[PDB]
Amino acid sequence: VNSFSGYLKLTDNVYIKNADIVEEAKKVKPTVVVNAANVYLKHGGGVAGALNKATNNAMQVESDDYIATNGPLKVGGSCVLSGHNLAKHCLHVVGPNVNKGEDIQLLKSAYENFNQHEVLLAPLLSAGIFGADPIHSLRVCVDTVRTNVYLAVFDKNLYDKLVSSFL
Ligand SMILES: Cc1c[nH]c2ncnc(NC[C@]3(O)CC[C@H](O)CC3)c12
Ligand SMILES: [Cl-]
Repeated sequence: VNSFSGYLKLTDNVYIKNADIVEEAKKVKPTVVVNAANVYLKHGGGVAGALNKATNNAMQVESDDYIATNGPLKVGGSCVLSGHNLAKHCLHVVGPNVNKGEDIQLLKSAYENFNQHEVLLAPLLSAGIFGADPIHSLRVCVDTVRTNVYLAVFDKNLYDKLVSSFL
């Protein structure tokens, strides 16, 4: 039993809710919140910009030190950093950004990072400003993640389309 509330159960392990991931994290304080990161951990917009804003830019400060030490992530890769005031940890995961020409096949590799964590709060990878089809992202999530994932979908209209089209 966990404290996630109001989710629709899609499969044995995948759950979904119309919610602002920032407000969800603040309420649940999950062990792991997933950020829709880029390889430079520049948290400018989309989910990343919103999460970072909620940390008063502390996520960005920590991220800049991480990059200065380690260099950029790989597309499809991840790193674990602090969750600041939102969660114990933040798993920064880089899905392919279609608006940069990146290979959508890397979306499965991106979701594989979730399997290193027993429970996660997460957005759909590569959705929104990363330009992928969210119906496709949800399908890859369900077919790749085996751990317990609670998906927050900000757009109510999109949430209804994902549910009604889910196979
Ligand atoms: C940007 C943002 C702020 N807070 C959030 N909380 C959860 N997801 C988010 N973004 C991606 C998406 O969920 C996928 C599909 C739709 O195009 C739009 C919403 C955000
Ligand atoms: Cl977005």
